Amino acid sequence: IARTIVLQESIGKGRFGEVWRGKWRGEEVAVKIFSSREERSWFREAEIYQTVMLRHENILGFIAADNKDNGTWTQLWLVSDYHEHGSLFDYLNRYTVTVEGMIKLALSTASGLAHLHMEIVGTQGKPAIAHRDLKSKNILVKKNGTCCIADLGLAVRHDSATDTIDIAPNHRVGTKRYMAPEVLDDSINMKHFESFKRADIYAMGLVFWEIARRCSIGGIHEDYQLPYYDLVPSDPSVEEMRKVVCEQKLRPNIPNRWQSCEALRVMAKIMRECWYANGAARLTALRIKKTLSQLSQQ
Ligand SMILES: Cc1cccc(-c2[nH]c(CNc3ccccc3F)nc2-c2ccc3ncnn3c2)n1
Repeated sequence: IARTIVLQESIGKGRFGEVWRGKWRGEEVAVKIFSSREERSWFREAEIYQTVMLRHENILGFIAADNKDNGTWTQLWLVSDYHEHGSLFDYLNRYTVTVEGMIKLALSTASGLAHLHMEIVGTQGKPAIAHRDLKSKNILVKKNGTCCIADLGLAVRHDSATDTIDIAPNHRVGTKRYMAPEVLDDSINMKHFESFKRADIYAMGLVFWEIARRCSIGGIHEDYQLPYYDLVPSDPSVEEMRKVVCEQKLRPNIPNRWQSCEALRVMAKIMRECWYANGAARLTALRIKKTLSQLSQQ
């Protein structure tokens, strides 16, 4: 693995470590590199990606975890598939999409989240998994115009037999802008795994809003914005978010334009039904997938 990979170009720094474009036997791969003092972050992400039966077309393709000693210090590596478009955030900043394109991005995202969330029962069993930091910067766009989900480092895994979670969750681990109301106000019951699934759904609703803005019909579309761009600072605090989302009870604005088009009407209805304050009221990822699959056929 690491011995035979050559780093070519720095992509960016995430929560911990740095992502690079590298070449393995001539083929582009992505490499996330951590220092020795970040071993816990590296290990936990490696552990999630090595979950039995995890691989899926809408989850980032994991190749290997490894160590590389350069002669002075040790680097801890994760290696994955490389996607030239990069993140959905980058993609939506650079491009507009068609109705077809929008549905493909939304459906693929929902399909990946439904797979994450779904327990697969059997001898080779997959636990249900919640992401805890879903956002457009953590979703990649493939050449074929579908998405796959990345940064599984903060994920939690469910044991169905006991209704327990594999780690002891801390409060408010993810990106503040995308935190669900119950995460912002700390009312979430973090002994209840379903609560983490429901919080992911709220975040996916925000991502859908980002996509729909860029859906261009007759040359008409909105400019790229992050959710709540109109209400909070860049790099918002929990308190700034809580005042908007919990107290004033605002959600991203749904433009009037989105009523002129069946696909955009279906997307807008999904968003509203991801954004309820009470997590139990929100749609499931499986139900969103079904709705978009049917829309995708019509
Ligand atoms: C497990 C693993 C290995 C290698 C990269 C990633 C990964 N982890 C994130 C998380 N997000 C992220 C990170 C840094 C900076 C900023 C961000 F938003 N992205 C990528 C990724 C993978 C493949 C790819 N191809 C083109 N870019 N690219 C990015 N994971």
